[PDB]
Amino acid sequence: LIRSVVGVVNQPIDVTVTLKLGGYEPLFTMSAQQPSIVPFTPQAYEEL
Amino acid sequence: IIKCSRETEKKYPQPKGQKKKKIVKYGMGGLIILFLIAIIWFPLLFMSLIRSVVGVVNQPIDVTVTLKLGGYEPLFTMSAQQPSIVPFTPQAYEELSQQFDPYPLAMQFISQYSPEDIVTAQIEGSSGALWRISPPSRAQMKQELYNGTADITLRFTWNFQRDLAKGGTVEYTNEKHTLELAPNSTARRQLA
Amino acid sequence: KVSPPGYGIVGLYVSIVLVVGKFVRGFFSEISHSIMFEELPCVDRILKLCQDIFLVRETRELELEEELYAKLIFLYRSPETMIKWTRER
Amino acid sequence: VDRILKLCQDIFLVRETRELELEEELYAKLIFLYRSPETMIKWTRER
Amino acid sequence: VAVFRYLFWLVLVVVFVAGATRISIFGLGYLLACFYLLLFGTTLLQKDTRAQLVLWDCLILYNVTVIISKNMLSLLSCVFVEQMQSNFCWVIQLFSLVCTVKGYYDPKEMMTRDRDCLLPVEEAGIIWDSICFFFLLLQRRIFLSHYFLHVSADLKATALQASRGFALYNAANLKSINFHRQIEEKSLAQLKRQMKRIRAKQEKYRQSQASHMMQRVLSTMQFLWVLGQATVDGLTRWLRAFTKHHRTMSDVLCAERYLLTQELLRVGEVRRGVLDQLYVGEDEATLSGPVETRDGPHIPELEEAERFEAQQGRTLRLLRAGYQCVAAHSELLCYFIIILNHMVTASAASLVLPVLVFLWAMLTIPRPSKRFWMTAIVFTEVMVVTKYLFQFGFFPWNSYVVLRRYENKPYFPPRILGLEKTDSYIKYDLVQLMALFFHRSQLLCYGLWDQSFYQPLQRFFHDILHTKYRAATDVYALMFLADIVDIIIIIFGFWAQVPQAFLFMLLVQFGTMVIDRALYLRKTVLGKLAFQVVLVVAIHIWMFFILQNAVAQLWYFVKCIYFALSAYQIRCGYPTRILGNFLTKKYNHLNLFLFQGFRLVPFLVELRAVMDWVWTDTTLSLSNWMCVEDIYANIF
Repeated sequence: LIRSVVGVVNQPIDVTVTLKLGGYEPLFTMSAQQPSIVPFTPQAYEEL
Repeated sequence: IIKCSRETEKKYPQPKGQKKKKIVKYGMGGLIILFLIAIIWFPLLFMSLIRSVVGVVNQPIDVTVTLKLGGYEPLFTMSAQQPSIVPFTPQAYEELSQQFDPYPLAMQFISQYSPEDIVTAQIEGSSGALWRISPPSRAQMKQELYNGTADITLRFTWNFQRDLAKGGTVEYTNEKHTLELAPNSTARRQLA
Repeated sequence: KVSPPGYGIVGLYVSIVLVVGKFVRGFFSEISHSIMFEELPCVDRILKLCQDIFLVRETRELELEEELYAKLIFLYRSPETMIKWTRER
Repeated sequence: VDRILKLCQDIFLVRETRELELEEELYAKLIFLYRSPETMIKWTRER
Repeated sequence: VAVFRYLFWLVLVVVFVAGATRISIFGLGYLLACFYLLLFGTTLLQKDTRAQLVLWDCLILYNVTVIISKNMLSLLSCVFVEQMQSNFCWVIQLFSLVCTVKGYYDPKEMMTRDRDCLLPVEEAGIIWDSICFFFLLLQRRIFLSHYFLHVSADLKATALQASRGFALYNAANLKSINFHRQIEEKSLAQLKRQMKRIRAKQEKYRQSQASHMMQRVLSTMQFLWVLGQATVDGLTRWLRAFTKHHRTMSDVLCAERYLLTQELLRVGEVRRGVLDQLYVGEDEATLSGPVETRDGPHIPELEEAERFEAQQGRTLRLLRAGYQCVAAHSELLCYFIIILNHMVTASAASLVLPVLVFLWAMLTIPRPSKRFWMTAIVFTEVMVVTKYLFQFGFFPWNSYVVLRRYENKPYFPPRILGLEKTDSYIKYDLVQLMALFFHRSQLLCYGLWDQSFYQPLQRFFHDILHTKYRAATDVYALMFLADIVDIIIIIFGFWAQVPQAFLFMLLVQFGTMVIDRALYLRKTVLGKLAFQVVLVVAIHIWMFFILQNAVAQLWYFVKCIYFALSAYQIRCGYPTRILGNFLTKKYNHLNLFLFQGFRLVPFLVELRAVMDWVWTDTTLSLSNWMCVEDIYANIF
């Protein structure tokens, strides 16, 4: 009854980015999503 | 304890003979029986702690709709809301039970729902939203249609705001519904 | 619809009904063992002996405490002397 | 243990026939049989 | 003899099937002809060929007119949609106006139109009409045979033997009641002896007070053939001992039927002279069955008949023993199907019979009367006819769109009363009719069909219930087994707004068990009458009017077994010696393990000891009662 389904990955769906100059509007809402959200190759682990 | 029992037997002697007990049998024996059946009976409590407030309907608040042409901006954010979100009449159940005759699974799995479970969302097709542009987004949509042969993916996404005051934890439920656009297809040519 | 909150908990019902079942069977099934110490007639002499031990515990004449306590232990080591010492008369 | 089944079945049929003085006197025989293990040795020989 | 004696009632079954499975006015005529012949068959077979053949020709002429009128109404196969939506009192579903021939309007493909629609699944129906026509003409060949001239001559001797069959019932019942009389007198003599033994001992105490293939071919021969065949032969032996009480008197009446046919061969009777040499020249075999035969006043063919049916071989001799068990114990079989179709059909009109079973078929002390079996037969015939009606889509509660509305809903009052338009609308009512008429045929074969208005019936009803000297049995062990199996089924019913109803079942089950030990220990027949009456009424209300589910049906089957046993202890009285525990009798090995397994259940020994203290009438306290029964449990 302890530590059964531990291991499912939190691969995200969307990533947004803003830039607010002070108390005014953001310059960007870049919701970077799939397929532009790309996981790693093992060569990317080699790169790191 | 023994001495006090013997002295009450002395002070109040029952007749030394064939004395059937009158009602103390029902006084303490029936007490023991009812108490012991109650010990068998607490699965009343064990089943009253299960399935109590099951039945509150997930009638949604908002329904949004997008259409993203590839990695660029959506063409729509049509947050269809109340009062354009309309629940059913029982005649709408009659309409579904009449329009889905030649499938048995359709009749069964619509009849599983209550007279409040199934709600419309009359989505306006006329957005009041300026489609935002940029000459990179302008030109590269034109390039992906005219020159680009790579498959452009068109999504169709949803939202559902549900009452957290009506119980439940999951507010939003969404799915992406992607169709791809082939090169030299009719769809890309008409969009170009 | 909303369900805001079996098989692993009805077994704990059977657990607690067995525990209370043998708990009530404590009160039964083994009191023939206790007949020889509770179903006895006139108990005047043993209250005399126990109250003797209590006042001897007051007056600090503790040799009398040990000798009267040897009388208690031997009265509870021999049920035929329990029959002698607890007649009715 | 034949004699004590004789005594217990005596108590049961006396409970039927409502001659309850015999019930009390046979029950005094049971209590005294369970108050004196040397009479338990007498009353439960083999023979 | 299978054909020429038993394949006549099979014809009436086929007449009932042709009425049932294809529904029309002419099918209703098949039903009424089946009901009339099931009533009057025992006198139809005893007629002569100048009258029984006239009635039979009326039946054949009816079937031919059914076929030809269906041709006359196959006229309306062409002109069909003209008469359809115009209300001619909706004449299509009267006669089931539908065709079968391919080169026409193509039925069950224009079923897609639904507003005032037809019924395709009941076709022209000439299949079962032709099958009945085969059986009718085959019986005409049978009634025109010499084989039926032997069979009807055999039946008339049973019509004479009705009186002596009732005499043999009187002989066995007087012998059984006097047998229980000897048992009760010897038992009370034993209690007188033992009470004097106790008193003599304690008056002495008053005076003392005053002072190779074969290694496994052996297995696949012995454990294949011989051990299984020994168990099958043991089941035949068990059923032979189960119905010897009927087999012996049937064999005695068989021998006398042989001699009565040899007396009926030229005359009617002669002073019952065939009864003079029958029981006298064979009296040892006529001693176990007959008792008072000689007080009021050898056959070789039956000898070789028995000698050549004793070598039938297994799985036909077993079938013969099974059919003798069915023919003997047929009151319980009629009760079994009266319960069984009510277990399936949960209606309010199928409640009418088992309430009357548990309160008036089981509570008449010798036997159920003429009046109950005629009531059961007439009510099943009424129920067949009224369920045959309302299979028509005439009235708007029978229509199909509102049927889709009220699908699987126990609030629709025809579904509550039992008027469902399902294809298997007769669930077990066909089996119930053949069971009721077969039991009527057995009781007709023997001698069995003999503020101010409620009082001379019911006061005499309880006068039957409280003055006969009948028997002495104790069925409380079996009643309590059925109550435990009820608890097991209800706890299995929690393995499923429905589980809040099994809880109230548990409270009422515990309440009924408590009142059962009360009435059992106090021997109150009057209280047990009122308790069974209130249980039959309240359970049959609370289950069917308020709450299908298989575990609820199975709980009902065990509970109605329990009603049968409680009514069987309404009759046959209470013995005058309850005698404590039922496992403390035999002192066996398995008896020991059942006793310890009884004490392993948590809350039975407590309740047994407490309730036996409360409802008996002793001088002991509660702790003294516990001391005695703990001593007795350890010593057993």
